[PDB]
Amino acid sequence: KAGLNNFNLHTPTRILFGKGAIAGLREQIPHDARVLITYGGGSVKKTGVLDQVLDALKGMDVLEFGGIEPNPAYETLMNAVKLVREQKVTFLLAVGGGSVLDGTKFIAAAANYPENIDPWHILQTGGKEIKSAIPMGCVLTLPATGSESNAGAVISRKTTGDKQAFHSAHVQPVFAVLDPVYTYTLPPRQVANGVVDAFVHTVEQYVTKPVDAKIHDRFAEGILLTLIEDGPKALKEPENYDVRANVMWAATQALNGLIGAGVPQDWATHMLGHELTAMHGLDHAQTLAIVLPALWNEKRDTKRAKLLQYAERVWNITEGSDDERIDAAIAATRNFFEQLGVPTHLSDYGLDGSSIPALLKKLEEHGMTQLGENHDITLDVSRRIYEAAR
Amino acid sequence: KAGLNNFNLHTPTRILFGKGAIAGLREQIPHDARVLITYGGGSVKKTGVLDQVLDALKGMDVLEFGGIEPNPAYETLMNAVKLVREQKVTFLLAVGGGSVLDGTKFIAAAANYPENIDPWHILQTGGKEIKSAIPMGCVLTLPATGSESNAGAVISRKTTGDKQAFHSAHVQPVFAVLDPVYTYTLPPRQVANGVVDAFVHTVEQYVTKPVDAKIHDRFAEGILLTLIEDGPKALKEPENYDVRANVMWAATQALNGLIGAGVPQDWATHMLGHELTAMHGLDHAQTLAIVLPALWNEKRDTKRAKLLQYAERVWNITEGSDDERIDAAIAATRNFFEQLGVPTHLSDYGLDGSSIPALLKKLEEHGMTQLGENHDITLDVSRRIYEAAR
Ligand SMILES: NC(=O)C1=CN([C@@H]2O[C@H](COP(=O)(O)OP(=O)(O)OC[C@H]3O[C@@H](n4cnc5c(N)ncnc54)[C@H](OP(=O)(O)O)[C@@H]3O)[C@@H](O)[C@H]2O)[C@@H](O)[C@@H](O)C1
Ligand SMILES: NC(=O)C1=CN([C@@H]2O[C@H](COP(=O)(O)OP(=O)(O)OC[C@H]3O[C@@H](n4cnc5c(N)ncnc54)[C@H](OP(=O)(O)O)[C@@H]3O)[C@@H](O)[C@H]2O)[C@@H](O)[C@@H](O)C1
Ligand SMILES: [Zn+2]
Repeated sequence: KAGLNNFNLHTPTRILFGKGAIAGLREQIPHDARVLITYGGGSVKKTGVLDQVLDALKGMDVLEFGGIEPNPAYETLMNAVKLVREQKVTFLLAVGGGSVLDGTKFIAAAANYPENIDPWHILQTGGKEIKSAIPMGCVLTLPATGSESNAGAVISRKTTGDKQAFHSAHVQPVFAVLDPVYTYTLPPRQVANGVVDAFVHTVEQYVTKPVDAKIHDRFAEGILLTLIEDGPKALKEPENYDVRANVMWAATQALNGLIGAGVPQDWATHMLGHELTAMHGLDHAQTLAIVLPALWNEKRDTKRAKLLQYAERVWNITEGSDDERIDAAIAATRNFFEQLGVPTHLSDYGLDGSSIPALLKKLEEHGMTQLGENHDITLDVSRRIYEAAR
Repeated sequence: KAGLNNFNLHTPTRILFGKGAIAGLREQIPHDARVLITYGGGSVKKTGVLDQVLDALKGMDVLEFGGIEPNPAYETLMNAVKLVREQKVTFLLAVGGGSVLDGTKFIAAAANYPENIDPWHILQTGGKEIKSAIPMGCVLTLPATGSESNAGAVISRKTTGDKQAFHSAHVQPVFAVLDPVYTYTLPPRQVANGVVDAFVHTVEQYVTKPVDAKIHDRFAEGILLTLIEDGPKALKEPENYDVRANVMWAATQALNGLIGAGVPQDWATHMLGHELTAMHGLDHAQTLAIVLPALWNEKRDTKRAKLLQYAERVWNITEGSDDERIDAAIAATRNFFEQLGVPTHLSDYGLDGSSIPALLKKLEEHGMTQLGENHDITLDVSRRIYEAAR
């Protein structure tokens, strides 16, 4: 096994966790700040969560911007960038799921970006030239992405069919309110999506090259084990507080930097999946459920050791040849996704694979030609993975 | 099974981890600052670490203060506090173990304390009235306490036989340099002490009362499993980087706030142990190895469920009655400490238990009369625990 690489870990986001944790929200925002509350397509109005937020900040200088959609659009967000500049917003409060949080991270950085440069430049450069951003916090209504306490975001330009990520410490939220009760109203589709996303985030940082990082491994395995136990329960028992709190906390811990610090990371499943969302409109987690089992089969030898550890530690699979244990672990993973209600073949979404050449052209356009922890997933390999996922 | 309590988790310490991670040190400290490098009895001069730190901060306005011995003494630290006030120090850099870091946390707070109040008041109030402190960073040479990325400190006043803790967010280090290579020089005694302290920190937050916090449980179990595997290897292979890296990271993750957030915590072993260090001079971890097995036997009824989970998850103990399993778990724990070279009976250290009445007087003086997660360890229970530890 290889060793940990040197790392620099900073996890500054203050977490306010639990039932009624919104009581601590007002405290976190500077009293003289001009706050823009961002939110999504309207679920927060129906549930009363937006009203709770507005009441927490009663008397403060508050504006609202609604309409940030799943796979948040540059086209949507430029409206808020204009508003933020013209109204001199000095603090952003994101209320919703990962799309709302990510859209708000983009607004935060875009507002301070050089005036004469199209802020889509952030996505073309992965956020490396971001020098500052408007501070933000969040109230998370959907556990999936860990965006509440990480420095990443995924923004789409819908006109041209691009879905790309950026990263910058400047868009790391100052705080996050995590109240499991706010997740009770999630449609099961989204509950399942969130369990899958947290699961896949974990394996992107854990089912990789073997490194003797025992805490990282145990923590990753712990998240996976918890999602397998309580994920399905969150569908059967939607208002079980303990179950929903376990899922919410698992999703946070899957991508705040801790389990990936100094260890090789894959992300190929994510990169391949992004193109499926961009071209075909599939939910982010749906694309991962399709790509992951096909990718793991294709990459079963570079990933042999960690697939075998995963098989044993997460699924209690120990018997047979390495090939048999890996087949069984992949099958168990596919079944887990399917049983959550997340199908794992392109044909389940009415896609026959004729779009694969077009997806590869988009991968190439986006510089996704040497994917994976070994930088060995070329366009011919990506073609084979997509083909296997039909 | 009970539920998670609401919590407020903030872990702001930047971690610079790995071989030669001191190359990131200079960047962290403000150029304009007047830095006081604090250190211990002299090992840092002998090894070469203090020179690496001075080399890293070459040209900057630095001062030095050595002499902070294990169980950092109020008398010594007040000499540092006077130096900090006279020289207008604006930043502290602790280079050493937990005693050095903790002593520096006290210097940081006591220096800003009201001039006409004895800053030992900090320990009388547990740090509750601390309004500010001089910012600090650290370079850790001994993994044990997790003090590098927590807001706690334990100071001794040798004059009056006191060893007491304070807590304040103001003494949380801005950064911590964690280079496993610096731990290679640790005497076996201190390697063992660190493994034990990390182990006990974890069980203080985990072997309590059953709460359905699955991530907390898996993470705590993960630290414990890792310390059992690689702790003995750190003695046998002192220069094995991967092994030393696993132990160092485990100790960090054992007390940064993560695994204890919203869950019941015990700390009774620590409170009873502090009085053994103050009275008899035992290393902190030696006092924990003595007290823990005795306390668990005494509290086997209230701790039943988590002792059984501990037994299964950490020691693979599944067969037999509940009492047989608990006995085997306690026995396994005791053996583990002993095989690290840390005896678990007072008589192993030449203490016959005649000091127990005097220990109870000190516990009473310090308000340690209703200890444990159920606040039910009274002085007569503490007597019973000490007596069983003979
Ligand atoms: N920042 C990051 O590090 C990452 C972000 N990712 C990105 O995150 C986005 C997905 O975020 P999610 O949190 O999964 O979901 P969305 O925010 O899109 O929301 C999905 C739907 O759920 C609904 N919803 C959210 N909270 C609800 C509530 N409690 N009650 C009822 N409905 C609720 C939303 O409905 P509304 O828009 O009406 O609010 C939305 O349709 C995708 O765009 C994905 O690419 C991922 O790529 C991830 O891998 C990495
Ligand atoms: N801040 C906190 O959260 C807590 C701190 N605790 C407190 O922490 C203190 C113990 O700290 P540790 O890190 O275990 O050890 P110390 O700092 O006292 O040092 C012990 C000896 O180790 C030696 N040492 C440290 N780094 C070395 C190196 N790498 N090479 C060779 N020798 C080295 C030290 O020798 P020197 O003084 O010459 O430097 C010391 O004698 C005790 O006073 C304890 O009460 C604990 O109570 C803990 O439970 C919680
Ligand atoms: Zn301790």
